[PDB]
Formats: sequence, C-alpha cells, structure tokens
Amino acid sequence: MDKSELVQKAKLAEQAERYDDMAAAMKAVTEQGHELSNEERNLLSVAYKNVVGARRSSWRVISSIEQKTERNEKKQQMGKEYREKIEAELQDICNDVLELLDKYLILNATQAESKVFYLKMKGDYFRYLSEVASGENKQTTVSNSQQAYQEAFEISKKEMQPTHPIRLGLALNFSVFYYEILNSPEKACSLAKTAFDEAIAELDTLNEESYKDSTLIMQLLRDNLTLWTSE
Amino acid sequence: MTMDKSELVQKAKLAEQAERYDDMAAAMKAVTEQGHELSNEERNLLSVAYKNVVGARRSSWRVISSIEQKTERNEKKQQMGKEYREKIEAELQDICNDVLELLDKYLILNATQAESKVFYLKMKGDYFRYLSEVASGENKQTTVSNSQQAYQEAFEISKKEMQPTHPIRLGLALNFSVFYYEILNSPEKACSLAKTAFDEAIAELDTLNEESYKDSTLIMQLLRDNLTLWTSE
Repeated sequence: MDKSELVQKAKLAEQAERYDDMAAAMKAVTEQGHELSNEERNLLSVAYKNVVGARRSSWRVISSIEQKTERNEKKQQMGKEYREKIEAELQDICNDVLELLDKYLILNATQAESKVFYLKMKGDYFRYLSEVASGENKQTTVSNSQQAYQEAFEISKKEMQPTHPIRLGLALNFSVFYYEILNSPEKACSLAKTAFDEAIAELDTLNEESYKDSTLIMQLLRDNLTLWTSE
Repeated sequence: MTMDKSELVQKAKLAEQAERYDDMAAAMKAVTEQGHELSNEERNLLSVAYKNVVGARRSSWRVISSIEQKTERNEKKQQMGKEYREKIEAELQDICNDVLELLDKYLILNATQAESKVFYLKMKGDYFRYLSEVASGENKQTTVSNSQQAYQEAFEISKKEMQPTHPIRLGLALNFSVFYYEILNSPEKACSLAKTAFDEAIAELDTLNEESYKDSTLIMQLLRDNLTLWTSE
C-alpha cells in the first residue's frame, strides 16, 4: 500500500476494534521515514496503547492469580508459565515501539511539540517494560524511562510557556512518575509545585475564553499536591 | 506440544480470566483432539472460548460491512473497505471451519448421551449459520442447508429425549427460530417455531426443576422477547 491507503486501513481497523491491524498499518506508515502529522501520530499512539494495554491487563490478572495460595505446585507452575508467556508478548510489543521511536520518530522530529510527544512515548514504553522486569533489568528500564521523560521535560521547559497544556502535565505525568515508579514523594511534590506555581504566576496572560486549557491541568497538579503533602 | 490434558484445561481457565480467548480456544481444541469425551466443564470452556473468538470477528465484519455501505465516490475507499471486509470474512470462515471439523471428527461422534448430542448438533447449526451470514453464491445455499439440517437433527433428538423446559432444548428452539428469521428471511415461521416451543414449555411446568429453573426461565423470556419484537414488525 501507499501512505494514504495505510492510514485509511488504520482507521478501518480502529472502527473494527482490530488494534493489531491498526498498529501494523501505522508501523508501516512510520517506516516510510517521514514526519507524521498530528492525526497520524495520534493513530499510532492509540493503536499501540490498545495493543500493549491488552497484554498489561492480562498480565495483572494472571499475576494476581499467581499471588494466591495454591498448594498444587503443578498448577502454580502453570500460572507462572502463562504469566511468562504474556510477558514475552508484552516485551515484544514494547521493543517494536521503542525501535520505531529510535529509528524513525525521534530522529526525524523537527519541532519541539513532536519531539516531546515521542520522548514521552519512549518514557511510557520503558515504564511498561519496567512493570514486568526483575533484577538489574528493572533498574535499567526504570532509568531509561526516567531519562526519556527528563529529556521531554527539559525541551518543554525551554520551548513552551509555563501555562502551555503540553508542558503542564508533562509535568503532571513526570511528577506522578517520581511518586509511583521511583517512590520519591518529596521530589514528586517539588516538581508538581514548581510547575503549578510557575503557571499560577502567569494566569495574568491567559485569555478569558481559553484559560481552561491550562487551569484544568493545573487543578490536577494541585489535587496531587493536596494528597501527597498530607501523606 | 508437551502439555497434557490437565495442563491444557488449566491454561484454558487462565486464558479465560485474562480475556485471551484465542488462547482459550487453542487449548480446548487441543483437549478435544485427544479423543476423550469432553466433560460438562470442558464442553462449556470450549463453547465459551469459540463463542468469544468468532463473536469478535462477526462484530468486526458487521462494522466494516456497514461502512462499505457508504457509497464512496472514490473507488479507492470502496475497494479498501471491501478488501478489509474480505480479510475479516476469511478469518471468520477459518474459525467456523475449525469448529465444524472438531464437531464432525470428535464432539458429535464421541457424545454418549442425548443432551450432549443435542448441544453439539445445535452448535453445528450455529456455526453453519455464522457462515451463512457471510456466504455468497452457491456456497450460500450449501451453508444454509447444512445449518438447517443440523438444527433439524438436534431438534428431533431433543423432542424425543428432553423435557420441553430443558435449557438446551429451549436454547435450540431460540436459535433455530433466529435461523428462520435472519437466514431464511421468514419471520412468520420464526414466530411459529418460537411460539410452539414456548407453549410446549408452559404446558409442562411440572418438568421445571430447582437446578435449571433460572436457566430455563431466562431462555423462555428470550423466546418471548423475540416474539414481541417480530410481531410488532
């Protein structure tokens, strides 16, 4: 197919709830090596989010079954083996996405908003890998996830105003990363408070007809601060 | 592979909980092919697995079919929806043919009681019906006939061997009536069949029992639901 045909196939697959088809189509689009439009990059993201999300959900279900008392060691081993099967599927998906990001999407991105989008995507899929990793690989995937978020964070801070909704909320997602993945609540609070306060300082500059674009995310930052500071 | 029957059944149960129905169906296909008669539990795992597997493809086929009835002035988008519908169709037909082969080679001939024979002949009617929903040309008349014949064979046994309130006999009447309504475009016969089965059940309320009361009355209401809808049409 050509690019426009692949995008139409992706949209058909989405309507049919056939997300593996949708991801395959948008992977093929990405491999043509050109910068994606806003619409195309959202189709890619939605496709793989649904594909990986199904495996993440199945993994949690089987992991919980495995964490319940089973005296029959043969049955215990059957659950472990099935969990590992799902794990390998999940890791294959994440590595496919990470390879698309490292070979095509991040290197070809010529504008800050694109760059931040794909770096945050990279952080997400390393995070997913970290959820199922063990030992030294868990530390490595967590560190790779953090590095990607941090790079997106620094670009957003350099290129966007403190009230920009992409910047806010990259800040929100990053602060939650510190709270939940790194178990670092003091830093989580610090990040969220800096982003909240710096946006608050510029409420002056927003239009009365559009300020909610910013304040909706700022309220989410503030809600997390209330919870976290009360412990 | 190296998994034995107890491992396959446990994997089917784990796949069900993880909503991985393709895995569930594969496990129960492997169990079936070992040649022992499926237990009641195994039969229900097999049926649930393939119902979910085929149901996803049937739903996708309906969605794309309906999209393809949007007269795209560009033949490109029309040909693209047709090709994708045909891809889903072939997937759907592969699933149905797998089930029908299991029924023909293992499930029907290994059934040693009437209830199971009726269950599997009904299932054969169901999967030829799903094929009939997407078939065309000379393949369509074959598929329709094979669906009707399977339902008729199931109905003959069920009328001889099962009480009119038995949930399997009621569910067979339900699906056979849907066959007439949807496949043969015969709502008058669909209603006649459903009305007769409903009335045969209420003529013998003494044959209800505690174990299947909820199942029986659920399907009786489904028969009534179709009757009211089809009559208002």
